[PDB]
Amino acid sequence: DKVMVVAEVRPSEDVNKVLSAISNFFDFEKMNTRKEGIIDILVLEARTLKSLLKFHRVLRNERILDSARKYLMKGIEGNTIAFMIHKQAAAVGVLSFVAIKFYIEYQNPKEIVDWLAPKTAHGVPLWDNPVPP
Amino acid sequence: DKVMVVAEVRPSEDVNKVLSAISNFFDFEKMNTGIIDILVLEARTLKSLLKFHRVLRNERILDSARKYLMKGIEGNTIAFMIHKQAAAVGVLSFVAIKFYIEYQNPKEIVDWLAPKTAHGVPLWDNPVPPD
Repeated sequence: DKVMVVAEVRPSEDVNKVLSAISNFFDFEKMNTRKEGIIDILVLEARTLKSLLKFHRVLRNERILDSARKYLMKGIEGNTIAFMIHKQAAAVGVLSFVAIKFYIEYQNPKEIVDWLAPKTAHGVPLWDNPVPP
Repeated sequence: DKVMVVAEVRPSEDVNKVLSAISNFFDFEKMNTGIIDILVLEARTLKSLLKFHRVLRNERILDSARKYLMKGIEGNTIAFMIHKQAAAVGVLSFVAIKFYIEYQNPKEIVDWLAPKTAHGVPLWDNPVPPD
């Protein structure tokens, strides 16, 4: 029941700018770094979906719930949801789906899509569920 | 007549790492700066490419450089690119880092930087072209 974000850091990149871009939407708890040549790979993890509260908030402040529901629904596979957001956009405080990789381990994935990406009527959320248990 | 290097600096990149990348092969005399920054570095003397000149010989890639440099000639300019990440780690690999050289006799630049070779050895060793 954890979330994991993976992102690369090339030699011209500043590991702290990548982590800071991710912090905009993810309050990670753990971090290990791995390599694939001259490229570092960040694997960030958190145990609770609460770690995605800032993600929940941005989808609303940006008014892109419509778009987020399709990307998230499409990203469901089994008991996991996987999606990607634009890295540079993220670096400037903007969330845009498409890189920063997100992986969510949860039994009822659908409850996650509805929690942060509800259907909308004229931009207004048709419902506002609490963070899934 | 000048040497100019242009490189992008994305929000996730460190301008210092990109400047260091270029520093491995070029010594700028001045620099200028959507959500992406464009770094423009330039020099007025060809001595600014002495590091480049040294690396092609040390790593013994003269043949490869001549090919890329010669084809890079258009009119009185020479245009070519090198790999950003490779350059960030000190490696010179020809293609995001763009080189633009203005000079009235471009082939001289090429023969200075990348002499034709026979059996892996430079057939000539010209001095840096004037200016």
